[PDB]
Amino acid sequence: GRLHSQGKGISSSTCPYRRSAPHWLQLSAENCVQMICDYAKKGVRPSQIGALLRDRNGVGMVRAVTGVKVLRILKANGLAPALPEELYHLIKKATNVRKHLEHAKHDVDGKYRLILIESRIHRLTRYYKTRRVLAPNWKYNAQTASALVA
Amino acid sequence: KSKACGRLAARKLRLAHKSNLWASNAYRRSLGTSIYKTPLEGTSMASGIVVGKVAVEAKQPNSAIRKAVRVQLKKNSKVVTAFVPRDGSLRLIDDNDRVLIAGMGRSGRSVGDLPGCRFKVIKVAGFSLLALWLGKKEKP
Amino acid sequence: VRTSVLADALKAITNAERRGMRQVLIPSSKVIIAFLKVMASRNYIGDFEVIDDHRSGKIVINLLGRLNKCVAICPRFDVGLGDLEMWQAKLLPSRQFGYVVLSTDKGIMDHEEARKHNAGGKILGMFF
Amino acid sequence: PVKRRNHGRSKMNRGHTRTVNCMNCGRQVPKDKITRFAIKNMVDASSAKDVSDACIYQGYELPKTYQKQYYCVSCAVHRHVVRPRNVNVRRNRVPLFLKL
Amino acid sequence: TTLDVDILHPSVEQELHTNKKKTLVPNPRSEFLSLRCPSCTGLTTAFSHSNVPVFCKNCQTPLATPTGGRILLADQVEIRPR
RNA sequence: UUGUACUUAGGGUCUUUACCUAGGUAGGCUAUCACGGGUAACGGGCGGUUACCGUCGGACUGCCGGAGAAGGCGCCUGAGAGA
RNA sequence: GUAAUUCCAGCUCUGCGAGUUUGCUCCCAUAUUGUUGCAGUUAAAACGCCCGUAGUCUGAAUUGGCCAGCAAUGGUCGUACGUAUACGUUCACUGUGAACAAUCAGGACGCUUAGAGUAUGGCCACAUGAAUGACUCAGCGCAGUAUGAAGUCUUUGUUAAAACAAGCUCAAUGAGAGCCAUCGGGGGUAGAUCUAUCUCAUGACGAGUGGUGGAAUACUUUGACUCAUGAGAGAGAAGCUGAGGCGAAGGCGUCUACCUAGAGGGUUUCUGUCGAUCAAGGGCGAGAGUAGGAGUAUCCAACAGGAUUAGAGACCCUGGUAGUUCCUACCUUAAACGAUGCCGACAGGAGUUUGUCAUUUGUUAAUGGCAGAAUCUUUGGAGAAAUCAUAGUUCUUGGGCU
Repeated sequence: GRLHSQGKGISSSTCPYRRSAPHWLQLSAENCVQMICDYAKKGVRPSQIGALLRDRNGVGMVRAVTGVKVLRILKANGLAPALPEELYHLIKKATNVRKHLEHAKHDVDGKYRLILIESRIHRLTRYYKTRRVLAPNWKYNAQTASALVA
Repeated sequence: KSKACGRLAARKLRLAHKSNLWASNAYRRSLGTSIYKTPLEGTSMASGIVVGKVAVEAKQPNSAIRKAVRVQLKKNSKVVTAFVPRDGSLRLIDDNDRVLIAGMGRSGRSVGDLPGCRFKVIKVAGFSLLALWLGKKEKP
Repeated sequence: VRTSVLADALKAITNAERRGMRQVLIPSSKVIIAFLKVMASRNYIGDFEVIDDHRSGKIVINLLGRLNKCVAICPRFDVGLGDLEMWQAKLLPSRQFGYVVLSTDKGIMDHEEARKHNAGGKILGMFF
Repeated sequence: PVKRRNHGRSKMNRGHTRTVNCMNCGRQVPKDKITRFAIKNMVDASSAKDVSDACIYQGYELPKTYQKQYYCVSCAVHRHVVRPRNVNVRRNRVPLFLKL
Repeated sequence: TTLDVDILHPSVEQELHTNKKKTLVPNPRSEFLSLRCPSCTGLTTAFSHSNVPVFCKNCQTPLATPTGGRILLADQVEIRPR
C-alpha cells in the first residue's frame, strides 16, 4: 500500500510453485469454463468469481485447471464487463464520497481523500486508453459517474 | 545522487550549470559590467591635472598621515584621491601638473592602512617618481 | 523502485566481502549471471547457484574471499578501443590488476579479452 | 549542538501535545516535557497522636492527601526536584532508588 | 555466527520460521481441508483460510467460519488428510 | 504572428518562392524556451592556459568567407557592381 | 611610541641575470562551479505538507548446451522440413571503409647549433624526400547483435470454406482493485454528561476580605468574605495519560447514535508493469491577523491605577476593551525542527513495545513471521568533532528524480 500513502506494506498471495496439477483433486477443462460463465451471467466481477470457485469447488488456481486466466475465458465467450474492475470500484467509491461532501462540507479529510481517488482514476483511465479498451473521447465527470456504474 | 545522471539528461545539466554561475562572484562581476561606472573606467592607467594636495590618515592601529593628492582625470572629467609613495615626493610633485595614475595593485578594493583611495601616482610630467625620488632625472 | 539490478546486486556482494562472509543471496538476471561468470574465469569468486522460483530468480554466490570491490557504473557509457585506455586509468586503482567488464558485441568480457577480439561496446563496471 | 537525543521532550510519533501548569510559576508547559505523584498525610505525624485522643470512632485511619504535580524546568530546578548533572550520568534514565 | 550461515540447504525448522515469500522456493502455507460433521457422512472440501462460511450439502449451519487467518472450526468437527 | 501560415491563378526574376498582386480557406511558432531585451558580438581555421575533463580569447591571426567606403538612398556601363 | 632583525643610509649577503620589478584583464592554484568531481543535522545550504503535468528515470523474460582452446573458428546434441541460391524488421552502439592549407602532434635532413626551413646527399651526370596521424560532431556504405529502444490495431487478427501448435509471457519482498477478522484520542454532524468558575435570588453570621518580598489601589455593616440550597450562562473535558496509538503534515483525549476515510495483517481471489520523482498548476495548512453576523463565563495585547526604582513606558499587584468560542469569506506565515527531501537494495547483536496472524494448552502466555514505534551496546564503518544502524556501503569516488 505504497502509492498515495506513507506506509510500506508486504502482504499478498503467492502462487503455488507448480502451475500444473493436481491429479489428486478432480476437475475438468470444459466443465470449469461453464462455471465461470455461470456466475458472470448473474452479475459478478472477476475478482470475486475465482474466490467462489476456491471456497465452493476447491479450485486453487483457475489457470492451473484451464491453461487460461479468468478474464480471457469471459472475453473468449464474449461476456465480460465493459469497464475494468479496479476502475469500476474507484468511481463507485468516489461518487459515494462526493455524495457525502454535499451533506456536510467541513470534513477536509473527506476532501483530501476525494483527491487520491479522483487522482487514482485519471492514472488508470490513461493506461486503459493506451491499450484501447476505452476509446479516446471516454471521460469521468460528476454527471457521468452514475451513468457508468449503473 | 544529488543530480541528474541519466543518458538523455544533458539539458538539465547544461541549463542548471548556467544558473549556478550567477552565484559565483567573479562571473557576476565580469558579466554585469558593472565596471564602466568606475573612475578608472576599467583602465589600468589614467592621467590628468592635479587640483591640490590633501592629508588623509590611516585607520587603526597605525597612526600616520599619508599625503594623497586630489587629481582630476583627462577623459572622464571626474576627480579622485590618489596616494603619493616614497618620503619627500609630495614636494617633488608640484601644483597643477599633469600626472599618470595607476591602481593600488589589489585588483580593486582598498589596500593597506589607507581607506578610500585605490590609486597611486606612477609619473609626473613624463618622468616617473622612482627616477625623481632617486634623483637621476630632473624637473625644471 | 528498482532502477537497476546489476548496479544493485554488486553492492550487496561487496558488503559481503568487506564483512568476510562465506555466501551471499542476490532478483537475478542474464547480465548479472554473465558478470559473475567473467570474474569466475579470473578466479576472484568461487562458484554459484542460479535458482528457480518461476519468478525473477535468485542467486546464491559462494565467496572465496579474494575480492575488494565490485562497482557497476551507470549510465552505460559507449566505449571504443582507442577511447578505452582512459577508462582503465580512471576506474581501476592500479595498472597491474583488475578488469573492466564491458558488453562487447560478442558478449560481456574483460578489457583484456575485448582488445584481443577487437570489439568495444557499452561498459557495465569493473572489479578489483 | 544537541544536548539530548530526547531534546527534553518525551514525545515520539506525534506533532502535538497538551499543556499543564507548574504549581508555582503557573506557567503553561507541554505535558510531555517533570511530574510527581505525591502522597502526604493529611494531619501530620506529631499532630496525629494529639488528635487520636479526641477522635470519635476508635482506632480510625487518618486519611492521606493525593496530588499529581506538574512543574516545568525553571520551577523544578529552583525547588531541587531536579538538578543538573555530569555529561556521562545524564544518560542514567532510572531514579535514585535501587533494589535487589 | 554472523559470517557462516548455510543458505542453499537450510533446516526444516528454518523454512517454517521464515516468511511465506522469503523461502528459497516461495510457496504458501495453506491447503484444502476435507471436513465432516458427525451428523452427516458426506465429506466436504474447503479452503482453510476462506472468506465465505462453509456449509455441507445437507444441514444448514456453517461447517467452518471466517476470521483473519485460518478457519474457526465450529462444533465438534474433524479433518481427514487427503 | 496579419503577407503572418497553406492553397489556386497571375506578374516579376537568371531561375524557385509572399519576392509582389488577386480569389479561397484560418492557419503557423512556443516550457525540447517562442517572442522580446542585452552585448565593452564580424563568423571560421585556430591562439593562451592545462595531467585528463575543461576553460578564457579570437580586430589582426601572415589564410578562408562575409560586410563597409563621412551618413542613408538611387542608377548607368558590363560576363560580373546596387562599384 | 628614543634599544626598529620590516623606515632612512652605509657595509656584508641573497635571488634571477641582459634582463628585472610595477599596474589592470585573464587562466591555473580551486573538487571555491563539480560530466569526470564539491557540499546541504549543528559551519552557507532539504520547498510546511500532499496531489500533479512538462521533464528525467523505468523489475524479470526471447537459440542454446557439449567437446577440441590460445583465440579466430570447426565439429557433435536438437530437425523445428516456409521463400518458389538471394530473400525474411529497422535504428542506437561497436569494428571496418568511403567522404572531408598553414598551425597542433610526428617522420626525414648536422640551417655551425637552436628557434626554423623543405630540403639535401653522391667529383663523371645518379639517388632521392616533401610520410602518417589528429583536426571531428553531424551526414554515407557493408559487416557484427551483447546491452538499450522501437516493431506487435484482437468481445477475435493475417493470406462462403481453409491454414498459421494462430496469438496477447511471469505473477516481482513493483503497483492497483477485491474479499475476511480485527485495530486507532483519522475527520464530520447532533444530543446528553461531569465537576469547576462567574453572575443572580433566598437564608445564616457580624468586620474585615483581597493581594505581597513587604504594601497599596481594590470590594466591604445599603452586610461583602466564608457556609448551605436553587436557577441560569458560556468555555473546557482533570485523574486514567505513557519516549503509547492514529493522521499527508498542521494536528487529534468524557459518553451515545449517525455519515465518512484508510494504514497494517491474512488471502492456492483479479489485472499484468498500470510505476519513481517532479518546473508550472492545484488543494490542506498551528497561533496571531482581517471582513460580516451570533455570543461574551474565564483569561487577557492596548489602556487605567498601585507599588518598586535614580527613572520603570517593564518585571510584581488590582481592574480592563479588542481577541479567546461558534458560522461565512479571507490571509498562507512559524525553532511548520528528526534544524536530516522522496523511492530502492544490502550490511550486528541485545532485550522492550503497538497491531495482527502462525505452530503449540507456557493461550491476557511462550517461541517465530511480516508492519510500526522507540531503546541499549565491550560491534563495524563514517565524521572536524559533538555524535550517527543511518549521518554506513564515497579519491576502493557513478541505483533513479527533485
